[PDB]
Amino acid sequence: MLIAIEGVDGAGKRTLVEKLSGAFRAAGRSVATLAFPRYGQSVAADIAAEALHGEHGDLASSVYAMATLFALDRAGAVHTIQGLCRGYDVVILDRYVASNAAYSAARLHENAAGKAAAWVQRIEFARLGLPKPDWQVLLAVSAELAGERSRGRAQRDPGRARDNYERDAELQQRTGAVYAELAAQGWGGRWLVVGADVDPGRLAATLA
Amino acid sequence: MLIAIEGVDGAGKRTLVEKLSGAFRAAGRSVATLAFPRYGQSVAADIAAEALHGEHGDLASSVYAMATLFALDRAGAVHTIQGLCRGYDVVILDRYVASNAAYSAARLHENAAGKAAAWVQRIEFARLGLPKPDWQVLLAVSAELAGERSRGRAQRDPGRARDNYERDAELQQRTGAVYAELAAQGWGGRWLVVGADVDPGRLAATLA
Ligand SMILES: Cc1cn([C@H]2C[C@H](O)[C@@H](COP(=O)(O)OP(=O)(O)O)O2)c(=O)[nH]c1=O
Ligand SMILES: Cc1cn([C@H]2C[C@H](O)[C@@H](COP(=O)(O)OP(=O)(O)O)O2)c(=O)[nH]c1=O
Ligand SMILES: [Mg+2]
Ligand SMILES: [Mg+2]
Repeated sequence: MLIAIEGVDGAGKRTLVEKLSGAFRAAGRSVATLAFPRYGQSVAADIAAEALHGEHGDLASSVYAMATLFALDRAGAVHTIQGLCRGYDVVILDRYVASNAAYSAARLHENAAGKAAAWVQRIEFARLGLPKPDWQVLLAVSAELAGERSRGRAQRDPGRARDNYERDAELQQRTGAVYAELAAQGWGGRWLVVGADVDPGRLAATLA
Repeated sequence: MLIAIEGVDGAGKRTLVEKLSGAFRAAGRSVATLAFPRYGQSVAADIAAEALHGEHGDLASSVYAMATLFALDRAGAVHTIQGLCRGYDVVILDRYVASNAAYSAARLHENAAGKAAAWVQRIEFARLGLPKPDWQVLLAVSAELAGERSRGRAQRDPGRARDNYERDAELQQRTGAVYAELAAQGWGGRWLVVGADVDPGRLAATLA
């Protein structure tokens, strides 16, 4: 079973992945996890992050260039994802294809039924062959709270300074809205919308 | 021995690669060839070409995004290039790293001592580990003649319509100028500047 955890920056995805993995293991299922971007394992991922931190000229100014880099990162992980799914009962991803649809649409002020989301579908699922997730869990959080979390992280960790997207409050808001739309239409597969107070035990029961 | 053939669009590079390979083989040396972009073998290469033909939103509008895609294409060919060099006496490339420096600098109206060329050096040779060529041969041709060749190709081949770069006469001119500068400074290694009337036999003798 392939599960992807989605949400804006500072929504609490990493923590949910930890809690969910614990819940699945408590139920006797083997679990494997993978997070995108795969910094260090993909040149595309590293360049993307660096661009969001002010490097690489005009790269970050292009919505499709950034989306392409994240897609190329996932493209290189197809084998890994396929291998993990045939080796573990559950594979949980911290961000997946929907992140690209949500952020790209939001940067262009488009909705989930727009051009960017459709492009992501065509490129990542059809062309690159990335498997569609059995479940996509949207960790919906107030834009204000998520932004506060991102800022707090930068304050206590010199290695966690915010990037161009995280510093854009309006972008984060629009991204949360597109995510809600993607979930409602079942973009890429079935979705579940949860809050910061979701019970890991029952969530795992719903997914497993 | 690693040799890269460089020059603007329609300079006659493909033909020179053929003639040069023939000359080397006539001298008893084994020869292998590779052309960049590696269309069909790299998702990055294909997306780059498609972007230059009007697809993928705002991707082509970013100079660094395009350069990154071509660099990612070559990155995936490192093993191949290394394998070919230890298996053949001569390895000839139709375009290599210098193409990225020349076109990127030209799109930004920079010279060979500019920011873009230095970025290409840092990213492709140092970071990605691409081997520096023993020789880089610049097939210098009049901007007018090269442009005429590109146009003629599109006229007789429906599968060879010109792209965004080829349609930009001024860009092609500036690119030729940056190439001349790169050769004069020995950017990335030793260069040889030849014309359309260069003798394949003697050129091979100089290189081999
Ligand atoms: C994985 C992914 C991330 N992004 C965005 C969301 C984030 O702002 C940013 C990087 O992802 P994120 O997981 O936030 O990484 P970091 O720890 O570096 O903050 O890029 C996309 O636009 N598309 C994608 O496919
Ligand atoms: C290989 C390469 C090409 N280019 C440019 C030169 C050409 O205009 C274009 C594509 O290369 P080209 O060899 O002309 O391919 P095609 O047969 O599709 O015309 O992109 C770069 O800017 N950087 C690179 O590294
Ligand atoms: Mg982030
Ligand atoms: Mg061309």
